[PDB]
Amino acid sequence: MELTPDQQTLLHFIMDSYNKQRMPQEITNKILKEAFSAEENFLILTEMATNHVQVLVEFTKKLPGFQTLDHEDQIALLKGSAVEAMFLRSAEIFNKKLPSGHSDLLEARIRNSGISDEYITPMFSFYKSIGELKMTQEEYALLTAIVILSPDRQYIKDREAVEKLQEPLLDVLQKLCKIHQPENPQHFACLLGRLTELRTFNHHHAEMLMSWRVNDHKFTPLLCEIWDVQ
Amino acid sequence: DHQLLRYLLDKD
Ligand SMILES: O=C(O)c1ccc(NC(=O)[C@H](C2CCCCC2)n2c(-c3ccc(Cl)cc3)nc3cc(F)c(F)cc32)cc1
Repeated sequence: MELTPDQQTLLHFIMDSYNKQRMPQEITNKILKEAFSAEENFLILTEMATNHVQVLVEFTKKLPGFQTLDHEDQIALLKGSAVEAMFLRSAEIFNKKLPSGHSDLLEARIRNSGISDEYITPMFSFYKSIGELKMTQEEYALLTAIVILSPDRQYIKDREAVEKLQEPLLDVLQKLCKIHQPENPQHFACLLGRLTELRTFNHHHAEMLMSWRVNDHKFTPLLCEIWDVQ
Repeated sequence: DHQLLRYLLDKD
């Protein structure tokens, strides 16, 4: 079925919040312009990830009912979703259509960033899989909201209340999949499958930053709170 | 206890 006016209103509100993030062109112009050392790229990563969380908290707070949740549940949701959201967002940026060759140069750049090789393969494998899905901005925004509002987060004291919140976003996303990709009824399930793929990156996040080819791994205090580091 | 996270959550 088609979106109801209320889902259309919800979707638009969600996009407004979502568009408040740093333009992908900005980020890819920085990477593509000049090549940097592993220490320089580590700095860019920490800054990018610092700004990503600040924006994410703003997006999260604007989600319907989020503020009605138990204070401690809200914290466990943010901690539980920050890394996955950053990876889903990195995947969105990676898949933005660039002029010929830039795609290849961005990948090669990132590949040299300083991250250990153990993580490059599962990272690009995910990005190129997400890319294959051909998601609209709306799908990235809703899937992001779905990720944040996961009842299954460790430490959630009332899963039921989080489920009530994620429920209308799941419905909207499903309708978009049937609207935008009706030549693939599996589309919605593939999106949900990729979420399971995202949680595995979250499991090794601290190791992938700790193993970055640099001497000292300095993180902003905000990053020390979100990332289980230092 | 994550002051900055709690500060970002509560503020506004
Ligand atoms: O919405 C935001 O504001 C925002 C969200 C996400 C990022 N991410 C980044 O800057 C890092 C950089 C960081 C600098 C070094 C190169 C990769 N990044 C990662 C990555 C790799 C590993 C780890 Cl642990 C985390 C991330 N994969 C990328 C794929 C990309 F196509 C890309 F363009 C940047 C990418 C930026 C901004």
